[PDB]
Amino acid sequence: GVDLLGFLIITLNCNVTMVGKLWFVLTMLLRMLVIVLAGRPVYQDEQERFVCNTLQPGCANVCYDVFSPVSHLRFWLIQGVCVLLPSAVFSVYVLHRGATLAALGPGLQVPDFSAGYIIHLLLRTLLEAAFGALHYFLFGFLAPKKFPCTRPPCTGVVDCYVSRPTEKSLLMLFLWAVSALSFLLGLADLVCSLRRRMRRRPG
Amino acid sequence: GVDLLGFLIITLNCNVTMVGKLWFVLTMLLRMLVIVLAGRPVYQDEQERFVCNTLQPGCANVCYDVFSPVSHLRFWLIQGVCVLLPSAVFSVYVLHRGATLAALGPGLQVPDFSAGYIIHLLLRTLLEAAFGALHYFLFGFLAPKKFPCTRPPCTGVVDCYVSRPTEKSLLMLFLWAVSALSFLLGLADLVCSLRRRMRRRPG
Amino acid sequence: GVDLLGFLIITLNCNVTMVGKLWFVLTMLLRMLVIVLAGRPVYQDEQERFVCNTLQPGCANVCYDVFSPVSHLRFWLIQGVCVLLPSAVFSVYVLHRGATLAALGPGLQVPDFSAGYIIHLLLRTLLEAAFGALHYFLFGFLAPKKFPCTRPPCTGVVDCYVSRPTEKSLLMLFLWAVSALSFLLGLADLVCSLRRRMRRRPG
Amino acid sequence: GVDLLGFLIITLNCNVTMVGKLWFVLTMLLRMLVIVLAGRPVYQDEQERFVCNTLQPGCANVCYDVFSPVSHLRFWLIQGVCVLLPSAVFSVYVLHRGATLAALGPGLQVPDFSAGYIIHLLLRTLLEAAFGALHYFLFGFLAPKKFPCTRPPCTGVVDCYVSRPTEKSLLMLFLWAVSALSFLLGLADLVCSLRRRMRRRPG
Amino acid sequence: GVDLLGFLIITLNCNVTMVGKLWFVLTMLLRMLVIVLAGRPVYQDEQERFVCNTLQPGCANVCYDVFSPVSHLRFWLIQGVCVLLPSAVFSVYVLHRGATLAALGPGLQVPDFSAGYIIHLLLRTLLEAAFGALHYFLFGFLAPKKFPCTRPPCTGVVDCYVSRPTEKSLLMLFLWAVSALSFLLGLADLVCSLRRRMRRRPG
Amino acid sequence: GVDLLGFLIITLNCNVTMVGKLWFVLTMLLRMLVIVLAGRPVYQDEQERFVCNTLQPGCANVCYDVFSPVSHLRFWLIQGVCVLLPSAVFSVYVLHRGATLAALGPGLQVPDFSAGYIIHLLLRTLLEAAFGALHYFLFGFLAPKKFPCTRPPCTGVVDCYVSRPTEKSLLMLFLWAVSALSFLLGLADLVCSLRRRMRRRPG
Amino acid sequence: GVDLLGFLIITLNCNVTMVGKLWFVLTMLLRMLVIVLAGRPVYQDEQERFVCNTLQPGCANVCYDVFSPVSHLRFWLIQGVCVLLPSAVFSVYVLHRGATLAALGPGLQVPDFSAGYIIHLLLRTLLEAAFGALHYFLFGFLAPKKFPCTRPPCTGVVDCYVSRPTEKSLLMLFLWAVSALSFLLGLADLVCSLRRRMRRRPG
Amino acid sequence: GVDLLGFLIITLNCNVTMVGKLWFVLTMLLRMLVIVLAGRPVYQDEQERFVCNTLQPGCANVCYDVFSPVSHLRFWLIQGVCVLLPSAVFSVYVLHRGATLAALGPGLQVPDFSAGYIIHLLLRTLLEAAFGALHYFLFGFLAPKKFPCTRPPCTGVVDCYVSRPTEKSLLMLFLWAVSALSFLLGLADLVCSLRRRMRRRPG
Amino acid sequence: GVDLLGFLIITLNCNVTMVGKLWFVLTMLLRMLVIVLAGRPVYQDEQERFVCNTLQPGCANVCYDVFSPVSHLRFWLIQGVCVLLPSAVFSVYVLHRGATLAALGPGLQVPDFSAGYIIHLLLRTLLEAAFGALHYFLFGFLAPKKFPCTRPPCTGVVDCYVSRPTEKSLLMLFLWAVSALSFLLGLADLVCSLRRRMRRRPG
Amino acid sequence: GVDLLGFLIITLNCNVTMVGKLWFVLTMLLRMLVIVLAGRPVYQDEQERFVCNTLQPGCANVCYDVFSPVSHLRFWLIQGVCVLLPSAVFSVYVLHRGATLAALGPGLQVPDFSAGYIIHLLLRTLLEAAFGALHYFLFGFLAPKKFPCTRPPCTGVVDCYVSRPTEKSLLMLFLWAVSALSFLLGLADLVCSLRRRMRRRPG
Repeated sequence: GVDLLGFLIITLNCNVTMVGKLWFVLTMLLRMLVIVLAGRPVYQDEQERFVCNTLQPGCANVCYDVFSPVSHLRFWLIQGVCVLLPSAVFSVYVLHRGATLAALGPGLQVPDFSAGYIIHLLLRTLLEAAFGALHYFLFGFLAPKKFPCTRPPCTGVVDCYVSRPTEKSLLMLFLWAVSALSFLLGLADLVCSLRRRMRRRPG
Repeated sequence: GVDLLGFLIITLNCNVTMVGKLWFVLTMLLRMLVIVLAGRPVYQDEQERFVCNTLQPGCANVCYDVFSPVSHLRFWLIQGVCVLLPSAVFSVYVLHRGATLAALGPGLQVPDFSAGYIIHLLLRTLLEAAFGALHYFLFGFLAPKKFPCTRPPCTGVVDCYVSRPTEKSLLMLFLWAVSALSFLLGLADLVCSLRRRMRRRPG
Repeated sequence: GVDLLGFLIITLNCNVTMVGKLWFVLTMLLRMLVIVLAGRPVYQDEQERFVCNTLQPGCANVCYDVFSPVSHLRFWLIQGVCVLLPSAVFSVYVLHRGATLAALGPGLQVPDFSAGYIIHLLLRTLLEAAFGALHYFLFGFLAPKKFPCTRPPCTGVVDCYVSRPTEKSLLMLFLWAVSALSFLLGLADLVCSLRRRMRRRPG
Repeated sequence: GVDLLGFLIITLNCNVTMVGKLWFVLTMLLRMLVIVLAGRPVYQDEQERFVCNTLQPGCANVCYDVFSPVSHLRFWLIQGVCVLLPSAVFSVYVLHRGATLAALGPGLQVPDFSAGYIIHLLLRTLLEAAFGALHYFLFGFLAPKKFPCTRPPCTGVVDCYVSRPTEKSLLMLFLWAVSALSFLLGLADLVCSLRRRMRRRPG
Repeated sequence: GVDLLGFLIITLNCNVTMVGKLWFVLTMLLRMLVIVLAGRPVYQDEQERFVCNTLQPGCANVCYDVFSPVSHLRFWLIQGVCVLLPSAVFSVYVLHRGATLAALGPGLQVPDFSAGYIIHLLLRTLLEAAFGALHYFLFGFLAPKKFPCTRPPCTGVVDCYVSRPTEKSLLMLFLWAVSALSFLLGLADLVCSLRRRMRRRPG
Repeated sequence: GVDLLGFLIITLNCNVTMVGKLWFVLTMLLRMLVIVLAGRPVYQDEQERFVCNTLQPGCANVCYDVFSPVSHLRFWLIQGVCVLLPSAVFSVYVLHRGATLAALGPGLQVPDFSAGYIIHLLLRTLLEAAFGALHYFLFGFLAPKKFPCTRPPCTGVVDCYVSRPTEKSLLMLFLWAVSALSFLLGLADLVCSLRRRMRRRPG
Repeated sequence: GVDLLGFLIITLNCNVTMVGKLWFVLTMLLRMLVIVLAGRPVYQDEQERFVCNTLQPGCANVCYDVFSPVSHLRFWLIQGVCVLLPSAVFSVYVLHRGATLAALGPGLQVPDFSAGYIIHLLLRTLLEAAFGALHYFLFGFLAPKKFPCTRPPCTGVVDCYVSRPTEKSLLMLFLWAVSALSFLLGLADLVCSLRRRMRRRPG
Repeated sequence: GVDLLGFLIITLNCNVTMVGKLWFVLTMLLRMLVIVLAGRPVYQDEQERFVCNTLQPGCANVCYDVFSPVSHLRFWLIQGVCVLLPSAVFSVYVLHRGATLAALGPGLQVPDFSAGYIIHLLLRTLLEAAFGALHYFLFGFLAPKKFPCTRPPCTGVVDCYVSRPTEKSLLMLFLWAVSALSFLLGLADLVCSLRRRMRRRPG
Repeated sequence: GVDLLGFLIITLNCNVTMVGKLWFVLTMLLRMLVIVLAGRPVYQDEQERFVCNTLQPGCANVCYDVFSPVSHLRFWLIQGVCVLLPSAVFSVYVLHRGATLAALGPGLQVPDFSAGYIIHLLLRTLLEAAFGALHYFLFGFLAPKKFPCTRPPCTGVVDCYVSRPTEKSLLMLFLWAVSALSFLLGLADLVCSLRRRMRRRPG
Repeated sequence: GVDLLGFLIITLNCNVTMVGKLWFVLTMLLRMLVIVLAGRPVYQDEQERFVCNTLQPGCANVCYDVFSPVSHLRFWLIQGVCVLLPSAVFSVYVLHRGATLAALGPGLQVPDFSAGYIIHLLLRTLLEAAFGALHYFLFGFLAPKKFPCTRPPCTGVVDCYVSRPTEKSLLMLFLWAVSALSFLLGLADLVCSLRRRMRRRPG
């Protein structure tokens, strides 16, 4: 006889490639940790110290609301969460199918979930291009230092100053590089899994 | 002989359907995580930057206390916590009953807790309609931008400005869509479990 | 032969009743989670926006130090932590005794720690009445809206305004109801365990 | 045949006494949790609301930098983290030695790491007296309410007010009592282990 | 027959030395915990209480943006996260290779991953010297107390005061000592593993 | 022989009636003295303490410039000066003609300038009705206490408060009564001089 | 022959008694000069430095408008100007009658205007009692130091401070004494002129 | 015999024409009195209420100094004083010559100072055209309402508001009309004196 | 025959000595003119710019009221007015007696009012010593620069600064010297008039 | 017979030259009038609008007290008053001597006070050079625009701005020119009187 906690691990550590195993480590310690630990402190006083040259109440609220409809900390969070989602559905499906197969019963006999891996890789790859295009079209590459605001109740043209315009642009480049490097890790894995699956098919 | 840590998972991963396994994954990574990580920073300076057009001390406190008796961040937290509660009582009951059955002893012999799943699904479904109706009757769909306040000690009619009226209304739509999508996942599982239980009953 | 990771669970899931397993689930998802996630944001600007009608430096500090000697957020935290303490000593004792009994060796033979459960239930029950009485005698049921302060260096009688006097009183009722409901869960379990232990004793 | 996940627990739950098992439970839920959850909110506006009687820029920074060179929140953190360190080295050593002994192979045969427990107890005991003496010589027992400051660029003698001088002194007593109670738990365990080891040694 | 949850630990607990096991304990409880728990509160009001001697709006933002282009809290976080990265790739590689070796099958037969440990140690050692040199060339050893700023729109020379210049310099020394002590732990392990590998090679 | 300083006085003290002599005394000690000594102090802080409910620079100047285009202190001065002008031309003409008549030479022989007195009385009488009508149509009878102002750059409707609205209205009544009483003094003199001149004309 | 510039002086210097000549000197250098030179500077910042304990605009105006409806500087000026008026009508009547009597012609022959002096003295005496009674009933004897104000838009009871409450009360006593001393100078002259006129009348 | 206080008046009231006697009366009661009594109160807070849109000290001083180098109240004073000067030298010369002629002694014999009157009229006429041209080239006809200021230390372009821009422009027209009317009074007198002097010269 | 306007001047310019004629010229152009023209501008902002180190309303009023109960500008005015009073009573008495003596009639016959001059000189001399002693005992010789104030509602000891402490002390010396010089002018005249009157008295 | 009011003028208008009569006219209408009417308004806010770059109370008073120990308005007043003093003593002496000479009695017989005119001219000339030298050594020719101040309690070097630095320097030039022109009028009169007196002296 054999146990079952073990068999539940060989099945999971036989359908994930080494590249996909290292992608999971790289894009959760350098991507999901920097956003939480180093992103929140930087973007805490974005409105508190967004200083405008006015004294009329309500002008600084309207000017900041026009300046940044949606912050890019929230955009980073949503983009990073929605990429880890295809990797959880497949993990839950593998555990649901593998543990429901040993209950009935019959040099192991690990099932082959290789067709369900290429689809998840394709969806994950397609989910990064759209979020990269939206990121480029929404925020650009570097943060500005000044903002002209003319909305009421402000009279004339008011000038407002952005807080921390340099460090915020230094974190943008780091996150852009991390995302670009992680995008090619799923492209070097798909073109290998596809090339391997057809090879192991005599006919 | 066989172990019983594998038996304690096969029992649990035989009473939960694939739809129910997928609902658990979706409504904790896109619902319970966005509320904590992305909801708290947005609603931090709701009173600090709630600027009113007055100079008399105590008017800004009174006006804000009438503007928002209960914030919708707390409402989101309470609504999301009370939906995961029926899913924990059933999980604890399954573990209490399963491990108390192998102690006495006698191609497995997994117990069938299918009657205790429909009831938990019904309670969970009924707990969402009430919280949706209350949400619609309390906060609406979009956030306002201005507030007229006439309570004492303010003299006349004072105007106050809401902080971040646009991003707050963008997060409401995302959470509304997530809740609406999760409500139909428990409705597509109940009408399948009920239809399956009667099928597997010759008489 | 049999394992011991399994034997270490039946020993633990044979000395805890269903009511005691359900109390553990309820009073950490609705009590220890609301305090941490929904209590900290509410009580963050209690002194920052405790506005008094004065201009002399140091009057607002003195007045606030007399208004609230100890906050009830810390009271809630200490009261909730000290109730989970009797449940941890018993858990650690059960694991210490159970794993030291299978080392020597000889239809299982699970030990009976039923006498050590009633004592922990009694201590837990006695620890709630004292904290309820202290809570009633210290903070009451609802939060006030204004405070008169006459301490030096303030001249005359100064009036100060409490921040968020309505939502703070709405959370008080929720926590009071949760505590009252959890107090009767340990009373319906003790009067059942005591009545069962004497029944299973012919003589 | 037998497993070795259980064998890795008998070894660990045979070298730690009951007093040492309950010390870990007590001085982690009442010491490391109150510091994190109840200490951070109290000491968040120590400088923001350290109000001095001056209008010259830079005087309030200089006065506060002389009032508190190092805060006692960080002192509590460092003192509590350096006491849990001897308990982790011994735990890692026990697992390193135990799992390297069953690989070679030969009513169990649990190894006896009793000599490596008294040394860790002695180091832990010696690490508390020094931190208690430093705590007494640095911060005293109660928090003050006022501070006289004469450093430049302030002219004359300025008076500054401490924020929350009462609650801060109420938390000090609780933490002092917790530390004093935990110090005698390691003294009642050492004088028992030493007395037991010599007893089980005929010669 | 034998399990494989046990075989998955000896494989991991036979390729890591005692020095490497104690290094992991040391520079994660005294390095990654002090940065998070004790570093964030200190560096929270670095810009809020960076007081400059001016009244023109926008001067305090410009002066602070030149004072600190990048904070050293973020530098500490990035430096500490990039050193734990080589230790995770090796860990995941060991688990990927070990569990893929028992599936095929044939006094244990644990594989020897001793060659893949020296390279990871070398990379980890090389990653510390660069970050130490950059730390020296960027921030120095102690924090200043004043800053002269002449950038527009400020007129003349303005003087600004740094918040908490003493405690910030006390945490610098603690972290410098921790890093210096951890650097020699990987140097005492490499020159031992290298000297041992050649010894166990007759030819 | 006789002198001519004396003859220069009988000529002047024979063409002015008793009513016209008392009018000069009354409307120079109660009219031209109250305006200078009691009017200037009252109207000194009319703009300095004209408080509006706004904080935007330039709104208080614009609102005051529309509230009072021309002050009534200046109106009182101009009206009181232009009434004393007809009385000076006649006085200078009498002295020019009288001293140019005794140079050539021949119970005195005082010349009769009775025709040149009725014309000056008529002009003086006609100069009061126009200034009374203008005063009634411009300022009214009493001073207001509040002013609504909506001119730019003020946003919305602003309320401004008039300084000393009661005493300013108490001086208005005194000056109105003085002017009304002085107007009938020139009407009781003209209808007497006209009735006397025709009587002393047999033919 | 004789001149008439001289005859115009004996006529005036034979109808005014020594007491009446001295009264004009006294209550014109110590009464009409102290009011102008020493009264205006004291009452210049009566409203500018009338400090009230409020921040709402418009409260300090309405409070001062109720504190002092009419100032006593204006009252002093009006009272002092209305007493010198009876002394000017008699003076101009004497010159009008005297210069119109020498034109027609016949040890001088100065006319006797003794009957027209008693009536002017009586009117002057009667004009002082009324203004003394009004002064007593309006302003009292000493100036206050504080004022309670409850008029809207002020909230609650506000306390305001009077500027220069001591010097203003020192000038009041000086002016009261001057007026009281001047009142008895016209009473010692009337009871002498009346007693002399009847004496020089044999029949 | 005759006196000479009279002879000193016939001499003076025989060399001044009726037009010249009337000009003297008009341009000191409507010109020299309005400037002093009505011009000083208007131009008292020209700098106090010259509000600029800036917060940097020293900008409001330089902006006002550039706005008005020399005020037109001082210009009015100097222009009006320098026109009365030619009328005083001639008056002093007539008195010096007339009283030095009767000392030596011989139907009066009044001297003829007609040649010294045309020259003074010519100088007075020439002194008005230059001051009118300078007034036109310096201040214009109406007062502005706003001023743009860019001098250092002000940053950018600042806008400042003029106090009382309407009443100040109403006084300008009154003074311009008075000056224009007085200029033609000296032109209607010169062309008459010149035409009369040549007529009374047979040869 | 002779006139009596001249006779009214011989009488007055025969009872006043040359020293008494020059005293009137000196102590009216250098004493009564400097006080009015140069004293009022200096003492105009004595309270407006009496800056105290406090922020509580009402403290600066009571502190200034205690500082200067009576100003020395008013003291100078009252002291200088009360010295010119004895010189006016004698002047009015001389004109009253001289014009009443020529009416009755009989190398002139000027009356001798020499006994009424020594008495007025004695009273004037006695009126200066008292005012000098009071001036010395009240204000001293030089003005202070700082004032400590502890009256309520001020808390502690407040420091206030006097405006223009140097120029005010420069005017004090000038006025002291003028008064001291004028005091000896009336002493050099009395000891000469007394010595002359007894000489012109044979018996 | 002759009068004496006429004799009192020829005596006075025979000892004053035409140049001396013209100097009197010029240096009271262009010197004593511009100082009073045009000098007081300019120097009214010299301290109110003397803006320094500081916030510490008491620094602006100390800095202004060192900037201008004595103002030049008071210097102008004192210098102009002390020059008219020699012209009043001579005038009073001429009237004292002339009216005391006709009382005793004997083509007039006017006395010759020519020796007492040169002495007064010499004293007046000598009183101008000293005040010109002091004026040059004290204030210079033009007014500054900025002032550096380092006196305590000001910290560092403070910059202060002078109010109206341009118009104040324009009035200085006008007054300098007036004084310089008036100084040569007394020099062209003395060198003529001295040359004439010696001519009219045969021996």
